[PDB]
Amino acid sequence: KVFGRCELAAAMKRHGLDNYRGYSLGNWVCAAKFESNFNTQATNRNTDGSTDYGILQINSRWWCNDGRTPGSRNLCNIPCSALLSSDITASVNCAKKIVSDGNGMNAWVAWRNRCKGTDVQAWIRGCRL
Ligand SMILES: [Cl-]
Ligand SMILES: [Cl-]
Ligand SMILES: [Cl-]
Ligand SMILES: [Cl-]
Ligand SMILES: [Cl-]
Ligand code: NA
Repeated sequence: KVFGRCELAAAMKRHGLDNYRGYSLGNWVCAAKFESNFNTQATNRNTDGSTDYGILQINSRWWCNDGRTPGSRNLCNIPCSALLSSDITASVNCAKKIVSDGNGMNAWVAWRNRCKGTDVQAWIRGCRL
């Protein structure tokens, strides 16, 4: 499913991402934009052989099991396929664990490079929330 901007903002808020670990809703929507273009079904292979899955491009090296990432962990205790659902619950739950890991949203390279320090509020402007 390809979410609308305000539609995703709303779903993220319902699942408790707004101001989660101090990251306003705009930061999350911005990350999703650059990670997946709001496409739940986005996948991308990393150089190291791991793969990134879903609207927030969660990496199989640490966070989910895909059965083909040597030496990896599954710290969210889920099959990576669950992260491709049109239901974002799994993705949000896993993101909460990631962003709590020590480095905050810097875990997402695209957030660091593209969202951090910018006018992230623009991402939720005009949304009924
Ligand atoms: Cl957009
Ligand atoms: Cl915001
Ligand atoms: Cl594996
Ligand atoms: Cl599994
Ligand atoms: Cl980047
Ligand atoms: Na894994």
